[PDB]
Amino acid sequence: DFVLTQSPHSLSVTPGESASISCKSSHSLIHGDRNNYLAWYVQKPGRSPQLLIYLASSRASGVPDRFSGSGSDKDFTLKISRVETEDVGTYYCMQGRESPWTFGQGTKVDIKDKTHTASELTQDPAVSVALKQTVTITCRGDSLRSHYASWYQKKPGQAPVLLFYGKNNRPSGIPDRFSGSASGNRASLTITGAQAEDEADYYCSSRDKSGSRLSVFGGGTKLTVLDKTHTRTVAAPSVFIFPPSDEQLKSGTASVVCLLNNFYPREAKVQWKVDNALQSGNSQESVTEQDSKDSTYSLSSTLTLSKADYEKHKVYACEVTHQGLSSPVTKSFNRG
Amino acid sequence: EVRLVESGGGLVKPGGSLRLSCSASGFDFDNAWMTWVRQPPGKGLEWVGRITGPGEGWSVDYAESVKGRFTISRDNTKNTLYLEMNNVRTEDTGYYFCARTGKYYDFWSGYPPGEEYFQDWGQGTLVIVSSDKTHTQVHLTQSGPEVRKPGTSVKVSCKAPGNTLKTYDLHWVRSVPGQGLQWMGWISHEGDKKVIVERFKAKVTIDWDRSTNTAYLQLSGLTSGDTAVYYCAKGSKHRLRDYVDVDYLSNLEFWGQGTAVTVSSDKALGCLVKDYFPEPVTVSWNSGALTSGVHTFPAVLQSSGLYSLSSVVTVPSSSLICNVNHKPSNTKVDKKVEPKS
Repeated sequence: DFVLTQSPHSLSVTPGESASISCKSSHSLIHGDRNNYLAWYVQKPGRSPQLLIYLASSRASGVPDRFSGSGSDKDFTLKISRVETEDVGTYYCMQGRESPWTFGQGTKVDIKDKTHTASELTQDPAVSVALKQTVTITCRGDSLRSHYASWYQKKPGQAPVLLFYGKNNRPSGIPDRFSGSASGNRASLTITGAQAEDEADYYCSSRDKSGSRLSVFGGGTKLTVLDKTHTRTVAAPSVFIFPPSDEQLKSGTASVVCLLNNFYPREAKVQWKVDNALQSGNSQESVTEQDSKDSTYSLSSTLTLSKADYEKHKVYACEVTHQGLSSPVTKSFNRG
Repeated sequence: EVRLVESGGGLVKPGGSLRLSCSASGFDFDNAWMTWVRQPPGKGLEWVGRITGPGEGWSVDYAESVKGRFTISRDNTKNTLYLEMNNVRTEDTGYYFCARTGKYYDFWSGYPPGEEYFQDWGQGTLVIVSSDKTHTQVHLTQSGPEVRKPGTSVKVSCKAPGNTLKTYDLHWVRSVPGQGLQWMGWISHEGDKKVIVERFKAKVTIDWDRSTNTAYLQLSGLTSGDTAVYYCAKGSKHRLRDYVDVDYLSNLEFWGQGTAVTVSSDKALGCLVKDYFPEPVTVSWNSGALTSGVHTFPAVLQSSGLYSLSSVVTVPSSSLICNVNHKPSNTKVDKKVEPKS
């Protein structure tokens, strides 16, 4: 496929001003007789995605003329003069020339307030560290002279998870790679072990002024992971298949597993044949990481069924459709 | 055990009013402090208010950009929390979470107001304040919000009244939070092309029953990564023949309302560790000796609630004990594998 590049990633401009977003593509988006297949859409939050501009610069019906697109070839631009209130939303660009017609990343647009723009807890937003490395996120404030700070992990569209609070108090379930420290007017949160799932927003919470009944959050910090690839060799898996043990057949369950040992790329489609027929809700999987000894992955596809349903059929199949592999290397089972 | 959910969130005109409801269960709500926290879209969290406990006097403290306008109250009988938003502005638009507030105060040194921290959080309701009517362009209606157990089959409907629009090509687009928009598939109004993206080509099915002007979207094999809102959009195109017609997308004009679907994640042989109550368990091979190609697999939460992870290792064909130890449940499980028939 061929994708787009949407930048700048986010803008916070004053009302009445002008703003501009640029959308860059891999290859061209032009046909004959001077056409440009690219559209601009706004998703004002909650409301459905709204169409503003289509086919390069053509303005849609009902859209105000302050919206206007430009650009050609592979780089386009969209300008909105006299930005007002409900222009808030994530603006996207969509190509219509190359199938499958894909989207962009989106530009979350915000209105600058210029009123009380003094976050009591200072917190720099851009932080990035390499994989399996250490990084420390700091928080500053006048109230930190006599108060601690709590730390929270915020993944978009989910509940924020409390990570650390107080002197040395860490909740259960929360991994122990998170550690909280403080000194002077500063409070820190250090993630010693770098994992990919730690990529999210991070907020520090404490008081505002020394001696105040209120609490205040920081500006937020978007942590970014910098994972590498090691060796990207399209490598075939090694497929086995195991039957449910007889010790498991003296209970009420019976699971069938399928193994894929040390492969690449990550993509692999496993289709179960309960009896030369697919499954509709009884199969789960699990995968390890790059073993750092061969930099390849793994797979463990489990097919859990009740014992009254296991001894029903006689030929299960684990189908492995890969990229390095060409044919469905299938593994079946019997009982003798 | 702690369940926090918010409701009452919708759309209110600027200057109107809306009551938010946060139902709690799983702890002692009578003596627990509660805090409201909001987050505008694409921005940062902001402390809104907090209500104290019984002996603490039920006193409430608000933020400056909220004081006097909003109002927080609690009802310890229904175990619910309310935030009454009056004289609402275009600045109060964003997610609204409720959280069980913690009272941290170091004992031996001893200070005056200490700190407040938030232990458990709710999934968050959304409040939108931007006037409009949202119903003047409802030429495309979809199905109600569905909730499915992980792995079921859900069918999303998309219908125009009677026989409204057709010359536009049907498209399906998913809206993932933070990830942005993502094209899924389409059916040409001529009916000769029904293209689905190679990514969604596994579980998704696109159908168009033209006898009643209704579009379908079948979603089997539901995973926790598909929790998103599904929109159907009909748009124009430009077609010109070659050797086999070729189509070029013009735009996506008429959009649907958006069906929100949520899957409830809350409401060489080897060994297997199945049905153990707390995560996690460690597996060392041959009393900590075998490490060549040891592939211990991570754990997953199965339908029973307990975890179940695999642990295998590649063995040569000439040589033809997994020391598992689950301490947070008092179970020493050393075992050895052997085939039999």
